Amino acid sequence: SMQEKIMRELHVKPSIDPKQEIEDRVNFLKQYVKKTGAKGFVLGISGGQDSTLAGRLAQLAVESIREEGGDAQFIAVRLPHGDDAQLALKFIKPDKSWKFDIKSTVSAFSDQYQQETGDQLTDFNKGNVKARTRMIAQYAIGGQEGLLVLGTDHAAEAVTGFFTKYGDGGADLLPLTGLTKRQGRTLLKELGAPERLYLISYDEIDDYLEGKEVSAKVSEALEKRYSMTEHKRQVPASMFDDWWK
Amino acid sequence: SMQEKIMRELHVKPSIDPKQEIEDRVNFLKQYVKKTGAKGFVLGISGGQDSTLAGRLAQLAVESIREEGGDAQFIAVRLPHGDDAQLALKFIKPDKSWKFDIKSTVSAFSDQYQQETGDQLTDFNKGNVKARTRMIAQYAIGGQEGLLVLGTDHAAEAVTGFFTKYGDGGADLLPLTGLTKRQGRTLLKELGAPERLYLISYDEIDDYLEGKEVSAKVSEALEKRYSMTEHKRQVPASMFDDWWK
Ligand SMILES: Nc1ncnc2c1ncn2[C@@H]1O[C@H](COP(=O)(O)OP(=O)(O)OC[C@@H]2O[C@@H]([n+]3cccc(C(=O)O)c3)[C@H](O)[C@H]2O)[C@@H](O)[C@H]1O
Ligand SMILES: Nc1ncnc2c1ncn2[C@@H]1O[C@H](COP(=O)(O)OP(=O)(O)OC[C@H]2O[C@@H]([n+]3cccc(C(=O)O)c3)[C@H](O)[C@H]2O)[C@@H](O)[C@H]1O
Repeated sequence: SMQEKIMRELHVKPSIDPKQEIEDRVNFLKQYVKKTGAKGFVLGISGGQDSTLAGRLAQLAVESIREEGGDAQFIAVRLPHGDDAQLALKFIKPDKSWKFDIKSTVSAFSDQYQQETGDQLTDFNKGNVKARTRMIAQYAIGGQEGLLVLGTDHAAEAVTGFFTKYGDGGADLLPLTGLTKRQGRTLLKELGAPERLYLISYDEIDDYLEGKEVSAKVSEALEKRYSMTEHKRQVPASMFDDWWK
Repeated sequence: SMQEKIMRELHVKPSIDPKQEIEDRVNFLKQYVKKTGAKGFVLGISGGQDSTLAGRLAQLAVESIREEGGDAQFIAVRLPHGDDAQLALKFIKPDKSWKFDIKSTVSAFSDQYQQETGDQLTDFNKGNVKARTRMIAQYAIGGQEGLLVLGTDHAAEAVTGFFTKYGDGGADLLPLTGLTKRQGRTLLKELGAPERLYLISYDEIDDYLEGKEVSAKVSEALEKRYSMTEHKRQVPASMFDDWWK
């Protein structure tokens, strides 16, 4: 069963206890940060469900450590290129709120590309340049502050390879691993998040991930997109690896 | 033995056959391309040993693909920030030779940094932005031209994690994996490279990786640095990973 193997590899459960998932995940963040000796975390907050869930979990993790007598801080940054993000910040309530506007770095790069090359960066290619500029901003803040960069990647986002390689894919740790989009909505409700924040088909993708009976149409499409994106789920390939064969 | 253990995880051979090494690496490049249906490669050339070896190997792979009736090309890019790179291009003889100056993109980033945070990026942190900016440059080109981005990482720098995480460490495939510094120099000599292009120390780092006997001070320093940089050789950390605990 390819569905069983994928389900296994991405760490998806068929059923979850949301309260215990919140606990398990906050504990992972605490634990990783005490192990490494880092000062806390930094995460880009966009207004979307994922970064909202991931940011609230990081504020809870940082607060528990300070309660045990340690030093930890959480920096939430807004990364615009020139309302829900603000709603997300009122809910998360981070220790610090920053902002870094990526419009001038992206422009400078575009102009240079045309100047040097003789071509315009296509929408799709400039789209990835923005995702990668935001990575650099998060790593520059973490670098300056002694913090770890959180990633908002999860299962439904992992099966489809739906993220920019080294853009939002470039992170130090990932608290939402193994969760589906629907399971991620459950946690948010448990956390008492405003509904506006958590509200083939994505719900179809969650069904397959949760081991539910799906249509071969969907199954086959999913299993091919997966093998097609394995490279984004591994470290750069060498002749000593086999997954790409 | 940790010397033995690291040597194996990094794929180093105590003894190599130079000509066979070349053929194996050219064959890896050819084989990856065929499986994925890529059009070719792109790599930043700097004048140093590593980019010079990786680049000469890409060119031979690409010339060999076409002689079999295939479609492939290699673009070598100069990535200045404001003599040997020229000598290198003269030796590699790549299909296409481009250039992208990263100074304006970096100054745009640093300027907005100070403007946003009040503080200025440390020289060290500005240097990691430059490395990450060269990855965006290469990835924009591979995206616009439909090419895979080559990486220069090899065993002599993986042990020390002597690279920028998502900067020069961000690549699609790595043809120099498992080679030590002097071993790479030996490949360049087989290929007939001009001597100026290749002319803890590296000798001690290489002796350790090649399994030669070295002083306790060397093993202690390398094994410590190796442990603290494991995150650079692994996929982002999650609660289902044991390597970090
Ligand atoms: N098989 C192969 N082996 C090794 N490397 C391979 C490769 N195939 C492509 N590549 C490389 O990977 C590339 C394509 O990947 P990438 O640059 O990521 O680009 P791409 O697949 O074009 O996807 C970037 C994006 O992911 C989505 N996105 C981005 C950011 C966030 C979210 C979200 O939902 O949060 C979604 C979206 O559809 C889009 O804007 C290449 O140009 C290439 O150099
Ligand atoms: N334990 C941990 N678990 C998960 N993630 C962790 C972490 N420890 C650090 N990190 C993270 O990774 C970071 C450090 O990695 P990174 O950003 O690469 O930075 P860092 O290791 O300081 O790299 C700067 C450099 O890499 C080297 N480099 C780069 C380019 C060229 C050359 C040259 O000399 O020509 C050398 C060299 O040692 C140096 O100049 C942190 O800011 C943090 O975000």
